Amino acid sequence: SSMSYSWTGALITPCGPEEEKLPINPLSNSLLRYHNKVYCTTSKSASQRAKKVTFDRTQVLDAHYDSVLKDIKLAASKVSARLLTLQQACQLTPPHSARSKYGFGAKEVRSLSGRAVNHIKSVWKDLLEDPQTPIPTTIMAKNEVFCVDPAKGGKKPARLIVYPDLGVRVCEKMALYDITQKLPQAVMGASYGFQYSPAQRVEYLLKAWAEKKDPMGFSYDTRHFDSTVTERDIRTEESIYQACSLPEEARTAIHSLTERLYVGGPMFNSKGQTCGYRRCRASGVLTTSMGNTITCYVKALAACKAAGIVAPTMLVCGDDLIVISESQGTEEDERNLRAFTEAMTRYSAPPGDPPRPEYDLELITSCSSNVSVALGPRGRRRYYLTRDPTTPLARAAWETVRHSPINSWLGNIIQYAPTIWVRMVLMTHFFSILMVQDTLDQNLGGVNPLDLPAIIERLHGLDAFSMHTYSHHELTRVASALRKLGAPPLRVWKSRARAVRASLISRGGKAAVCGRYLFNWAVKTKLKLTPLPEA
RNA sequence: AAAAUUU
RNA sequence: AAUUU
Ligand SMILES: O=c1ccn([C@@H]2O[C@H](COP(=O)(O)OP(=O)(O)O)[C@@H](O)[C@H]2O)c(=O)[nH]1
Ligand SMILES: [Cl-]
Ligand SMILES: [Mn+2]
Ligand SMILES: [Mn+2]
Ligand SMILES: [Mn+2]
Repeated sequence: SSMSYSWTGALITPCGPEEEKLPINPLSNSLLRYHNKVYCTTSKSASQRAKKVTFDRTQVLDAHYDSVLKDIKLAASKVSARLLTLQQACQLTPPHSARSKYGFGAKEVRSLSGRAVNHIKSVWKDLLEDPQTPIPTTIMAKNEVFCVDPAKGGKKPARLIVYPDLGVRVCEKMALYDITQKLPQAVMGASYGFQYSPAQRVEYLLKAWAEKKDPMGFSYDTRHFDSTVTERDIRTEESIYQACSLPEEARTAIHSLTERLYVGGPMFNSKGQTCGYRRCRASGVLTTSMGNTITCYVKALAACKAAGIVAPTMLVCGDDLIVISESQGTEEDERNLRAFTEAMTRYSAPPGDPPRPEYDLELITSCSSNVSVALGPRGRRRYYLTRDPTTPLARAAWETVRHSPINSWLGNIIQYAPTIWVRMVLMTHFFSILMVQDTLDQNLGGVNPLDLPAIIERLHGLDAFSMHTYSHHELTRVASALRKLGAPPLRVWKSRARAVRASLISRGGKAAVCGRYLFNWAVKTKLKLTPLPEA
């Protein structure tokens, strides 16, 4: 019945023009050679994304959906949730949040400038008084960097972002923020994935696996999830929110937001033209993450029940999930997963790639990552989290006038410190760069290069400095990703590391600690690395 | 654009 | 600031 979008035919315009790489990338031209493969999704491509996400939905539910939905409300009603003062909501606005059409921005909101505060009052008033007038939204293309993949057609089209004015964003927070803090955890218990560290994800997955007599695992992701969310789904989202204890004022605000913003509305391009109208999720509203996660969880747990998945243990994160079950034999497991997929398709959550049962934990990817294993210092197995390095390395080579990638290097160094690709490739390059700039002291994104050993120890354990015998998959994928981006192969990084190491060590102080801990993989006669006072 | 995690 | 959805 319902179309996800309709389109005036107006363009989707740039929200301030999007930069190009330059003829020389001085920071990353020793990391990799193939800069032609590293691109940023543009608003030109937004047209192409639109064609792909505009489609007719035909939700069809059943006793399994209905039953799960029920149970989910009996959970919701254990939650009491309060309004947020206009001022508290203002304060949660991010520092660079896109300015309001009504002549103020985030500095003002966050500083409680009085003009902003009045306007926000008036907006919230209008929410309370008017429960139907569609609220206008701006549509825009997201800019993100990837490596071209000629297998999957060259360049991905830009994702679509659709969001209301800043005044409305604050009001959303007033009504719903507290819910976002309580509801998901309440409804989903241990399945609520955003509650966990990568280390907890990893132990959760291993505990789930260990608990089964004979475990089977799989993952699912919905294609264009936001466009698959139905008017009805959203209303059902509302109905889940209202199940909690609420100020009568929240309810009205919520109901109003739901009907005027969340189920749909007109879309305007950055130049003010009418662009289209929308009858699905606007990714950009405060409820995007909580909505996606909850809704995905309803459908999935219904679909498990439809398909006979035995003793399922879920982990949900937006439209991304993993179920670890008791295998019923491969012949049946295959059948049930076809069933799972049919059910999810009937609920309007169709998959990108149809899923497949797996019986080895390394072969399950979700949220662009997976668990792997290597051997630690004493020879014991150590499971950790990793991913294809393609995108991180691509992003590591995104240098423009407005943007430096050094922060990305650090970000990935920390989050993925135990990975063979961070330790051999990013660390080496990162350190090599700063030593030469002579800016080890320098703080980046408020972190200090010379703290890393500590920071890494606090986060991944001391084993992250002694891991070896990485898996075939992991070696294969890293080798292959470096080849793809024209980077030196690992043998070369072994050399560069050893140089960086000696150079770091000669400098003494915290530098030599970094040299000694971070790069012990590089040397033939290892060292006796001991815990670090700080972590 | 929003949230979560990391810091 | 980083990453993810
Ligand atoms: O930068 C992002 C990426 C994803 N999402 C939301 O998370 C959903 C699932 O993300 P995925 O990575 O699976 O992309 P999609 O399924 O939309 O193609 C999207 O549809 C969005 O609604 C978002 O709000 N912002
Ligand atoms: Cl060990
Ligand atoms: Mn998806
Ligand atoms: Mn209502
Ligand atoms: Mn996804």
